[PDB]
Amino acid sequence: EVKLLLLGAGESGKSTIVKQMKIIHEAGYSEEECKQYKAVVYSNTIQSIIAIIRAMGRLKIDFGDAARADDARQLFVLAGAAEEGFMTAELAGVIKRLWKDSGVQACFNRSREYQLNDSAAYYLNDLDRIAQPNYIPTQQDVLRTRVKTTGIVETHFTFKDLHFKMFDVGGQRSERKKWIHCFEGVTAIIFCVALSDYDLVLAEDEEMNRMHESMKLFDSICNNKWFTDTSIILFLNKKDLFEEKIKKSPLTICYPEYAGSNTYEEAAAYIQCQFEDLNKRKDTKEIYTHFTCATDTKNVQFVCDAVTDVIIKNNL
Ligand SMILES: Nc1nc2c(ncn2[C@@H]2O[C@H](COP(=O)(O)OP(=O)(O)OP(O)(O)=S)[C@@H](O)[C@H]2O)c(=O)[nH]1
Ligand SMILES: [Mg+2]
Repeated sequence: EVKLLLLGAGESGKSTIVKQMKIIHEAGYSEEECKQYKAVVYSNTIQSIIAIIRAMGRLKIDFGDAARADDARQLFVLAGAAEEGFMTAELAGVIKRLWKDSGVQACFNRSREYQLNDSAAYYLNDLDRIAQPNYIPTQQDVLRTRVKTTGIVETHFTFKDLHFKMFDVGGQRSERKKWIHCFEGVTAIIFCVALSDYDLVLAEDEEMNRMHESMKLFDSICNNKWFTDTSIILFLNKKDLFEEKIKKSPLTICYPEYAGSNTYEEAAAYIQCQFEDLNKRKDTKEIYTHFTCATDTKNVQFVCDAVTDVIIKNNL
């Protein structure tokens, strides 16, 4: 019996790690299970293009082509279907024309100035596939869905002759009061951090830098004496998004004193050191840090294989 608890701020990747355990250890999502995520995929897609369209109003960005204004009108006329798990060719055409517009793209590339699902581009770039008749979400489509977690999710799987119970909680501010309900009998905490959060602000609070929020939570959890004997695993997640972002968005937005280059290795290491330095007991408390892409099954499989070996050695 091994109890794993996933913790971290909102949208850090916790529930995506959960989905990966099903894919890796329990043979993935069945066809009926994938069909259940169809409405979620469509809902995320519609919400993402709408979120960009909303931002254009706030940021005063015009459509590149004036013909798009009528498409934008038709979007809201037809959007109701997607929410119910249906995607007509007509709605798909509207979204596709909107997504390709240079004004919409300009707004998309300023997404740090508002709140946009990380999977927006993933779904929007794949419209021809997901709009097809009898579309059934792939494992990756399922991995890419976003639903804010409320309450506590408990999942089971077997791995290396061990029976794992994995607990997942919401990370947004409204849900943090529920974390304590999960504090008993924890073998290991997997604390997830979105590396790409460094230039974002909280959905709950536009004045709070997302990564500063994550640091405060990690500081709180890592140094809590209740967890002295609980293995602390740190997943620096969304490394794929971070790799792309670091090229174009200065890390100094988050850490004014960062003097390294705009490249993956130096910046990733610097963030790791920022979190690890929050550990007030470096000689007596180890943090097991891994860089992850939670949507990437192979990456998660090898990482969690390494993590599991640590957990076995240190708690068994
Ligand atoms: N590209 C990419 N997307 C990721 C990665 N990790 C998670 N995501 C995506 O980010 C979104 C949020 O991840 P999710 O697992 O729901 O966060 P959470 O920690 O559970 O969020 P919450 O329930 O506390 S609000 C999901 O759409 C998921 O597919 C990643 O490493 N790379
Ligand atoms: Mg979640």
